[PDB]
Amino acid sequence: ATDPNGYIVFCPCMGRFGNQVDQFLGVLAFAKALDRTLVLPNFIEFKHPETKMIPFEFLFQVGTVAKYTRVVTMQEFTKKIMPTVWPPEKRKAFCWTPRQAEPGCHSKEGNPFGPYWDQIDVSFVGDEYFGDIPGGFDLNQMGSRKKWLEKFPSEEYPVLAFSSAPAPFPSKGKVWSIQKYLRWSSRITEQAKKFISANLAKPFVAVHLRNDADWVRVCEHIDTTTNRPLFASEQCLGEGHHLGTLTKEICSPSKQQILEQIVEKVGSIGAKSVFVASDKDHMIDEINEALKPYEIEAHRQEPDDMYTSLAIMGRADLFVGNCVSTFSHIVKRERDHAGQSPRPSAFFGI
Amino acid sequence: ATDPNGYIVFCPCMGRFGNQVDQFLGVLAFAKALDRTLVLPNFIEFKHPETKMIPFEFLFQVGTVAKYTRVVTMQEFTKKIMPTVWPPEKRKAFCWTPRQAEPGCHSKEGNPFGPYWDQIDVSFVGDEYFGDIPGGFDLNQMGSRKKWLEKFPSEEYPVLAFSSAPAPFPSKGKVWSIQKYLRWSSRITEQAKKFISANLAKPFVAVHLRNDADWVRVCEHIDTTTNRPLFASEQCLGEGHHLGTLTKEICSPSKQQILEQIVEKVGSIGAKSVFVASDKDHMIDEINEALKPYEIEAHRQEPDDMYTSLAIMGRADLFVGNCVSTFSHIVKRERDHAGQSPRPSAFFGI
Ligand SMILES: C[C@@H]1O[C@H](OP(=O)(O)OP(=O)(O)OC[C@H]2O[C@@H](n3cnc4c(=O)[nH]c(N)nc43)[C@H](O)[C@@H]2O)[C@@H](O)[C@H](O)[C@@H]1O
Ligand SMILES: C[C@@H]1O[C@H](OP(=O)(O)OP(=O)(O)OC[C@H]2O[C@@H](n3cnc4c(=O)[nH]c(N)nc43)[C@H](O)[C@@H]2O)[C@@H](O)[C@H](O)[C@@H]1O
Repeated sequence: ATDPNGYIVFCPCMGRFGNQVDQFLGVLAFAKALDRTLVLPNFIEFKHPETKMIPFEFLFQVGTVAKYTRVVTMQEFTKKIMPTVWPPEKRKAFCWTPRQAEPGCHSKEGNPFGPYWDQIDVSFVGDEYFGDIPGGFDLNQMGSRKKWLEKFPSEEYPVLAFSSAPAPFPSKGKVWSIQKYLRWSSRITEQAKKFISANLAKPFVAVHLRNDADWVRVCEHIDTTTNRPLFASEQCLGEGHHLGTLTKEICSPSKQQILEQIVEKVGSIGAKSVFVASDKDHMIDEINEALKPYEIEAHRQEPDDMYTSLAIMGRADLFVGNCVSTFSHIVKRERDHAGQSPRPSAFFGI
Repeated sequence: ATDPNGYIVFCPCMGRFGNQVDQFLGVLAFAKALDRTLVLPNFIEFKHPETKMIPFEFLFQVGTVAKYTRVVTMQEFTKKIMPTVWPPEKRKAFCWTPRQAEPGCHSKEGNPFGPYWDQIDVSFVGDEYFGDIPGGFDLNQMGSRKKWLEKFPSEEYPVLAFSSAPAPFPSKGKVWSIQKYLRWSSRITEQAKKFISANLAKPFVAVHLRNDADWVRVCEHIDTTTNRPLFASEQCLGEGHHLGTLTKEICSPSKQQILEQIVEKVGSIGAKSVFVASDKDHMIDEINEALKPYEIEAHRQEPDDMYTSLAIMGRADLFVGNCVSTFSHIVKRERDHAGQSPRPSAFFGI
């Protein structure tokens, strides 16, 4: 059959993988609160000549996420549910308020908005708005699940379709534990285990080095006097930065600081190898020189596969991440929540 | 001196004049609720080779709006307040949440967003978000004025700058009475009085005929089974359309229906002339033929000045508007609220 309560489908249409997963956590909680089945999103990759949509199940296990709330794959939704439950004629786009491009949602305007819905051959014929609902999409505390059910009954609205993820960004502390239900696919887990077995004598420290030019730019624009959250910064500084001040040294550690701190961590755990995940400079030669007194080496994947890297860092004896990066935030959350007890993590500059 | 509580400045960056005034009502109430002075917006005109910014005071009286809440002109703000209170270095843009274009507000992206802020020589250097405040910008019922003051103290944030008006669209019934405080400038009022004296024997019926091609398109896309608000439709059908169903005949009356209803209204009040305001077809010859049994004529401005037209319709013995048009909504509100008692109005198809 199909879910009489209906469905939610959305585009993780903001940012790269870290941003997508960060919003996806909130969407999961949203769908559960509305008691509608979530269509699992295609994730989006930008480092190709065109945008690339990746099936949820290529990366994560459907069985594990199902344990949190009802889900269906994108394949099952588009091939089996959509044609009868949600024909082209009632494909309404949902958004907060009508917007300047006729004022509406404009769901397929720009990238990745267009290519995402085009990939599943979906166009919208009308708009629905939810900005007038008391509490927005924040359904637990400021709880308005009754108001959503009342405004969008399942019979008239079997599918709620959002071109922006109906979840805060950055994520709220309350949804971080949902990372427990995102388990890497068998394929990725096995690649992680093989790389570790072949290359990383235990215990190993894994580090995330986020250092490409766009990043240095983002860090150097930190306004230390307003001290607002920046991407995942609350993962190390607490909600609203109650623990301290985000600095440039935390956001973008110098090469010398990275080395000092790696060597320090290797010493604290008696590490027998280091794993490096980087968006650009893995600093393998520099780290190896710094590691010579310990007669151990740093290792990376060539090429660096971002998903296997995340998985390897989740398995590390110690993880040292970048506090600002939502990419590091994935690891921090998995390390915190995948098991019954937290595996330890640290952050550069902290 | 200057307001120690600080300022709000915003772009009425959605839609044409009717949409701008409709949001501007909500902004006025918002500013009053936060007890900050509102910088009066430049209104925006699109029917030129480029976008044109119009000073508030060219159209409306500053003295009258001041009676509702503290305001300052755009000229006074940019020439006298801005340089010391809000230098280039602390010009932060405010928005609901970071968005896909680095994720931020992107306040000057597109039109009229760019040209509006460029007109007052303003660029933004950082972003602030308010989506995390319980209740959004809806400060009376769901009241979060304390939360705004706490998050944005006046000393660190002397100017709250919004590239989208911090007000619902379409407007909520609760702000419609604020139309009382928008009185046409002396210049427009006098033009209205002269046109009436010279051309419109009293009592006169004024009609708004909204009939250009973009409009017929918007009307023909009405989904009668979801029966959601469309622009100003709640002005005749009540909040959430509790009074009835929006139809195409209401949104886009036929020529025959327009004539029938004009003739009917002329008969009910013993009218001695008709005034027509139109975005395209004033139907002067057709209305005159239909009016021959009454030996009266229909009259229009050549060219049709939209502000003087609004003002003339506000002064009419009877107004017959278009329920869907926010342009008609201005007149309906002024007729309802400018005086101590409502002047009568009606709507085609109602
Ligand atoms: C500047 C801002 O940075 C934010 O990134 P941040 O939170 O680190 O995290 P993400 O949203 O994942 O964006 C960073 C992307 O860069 C690549 N990347 C980062 N670290 C690694 C790595 O260790 N290995 C590999 N192979 N790739 C990496 C990868 O595609 C990743 O999704 C953005 O999402 C914002 O939208 C904005 O662009
Ligand atoms: C299709 C939708 O229609 C909405 O318009 P709607 O609510 O009627 O009201 P407005 O937001 O004013 O947009 C209609 C504009 O068209 C012109 N116009 C309409 N009626 C008259 C008139 O009687 N005389 C003159 N001179 N000009 C008129 C004028 O520029 C007016 O601001 C838009 O604001 C939405 O953004 C969207 O475009």
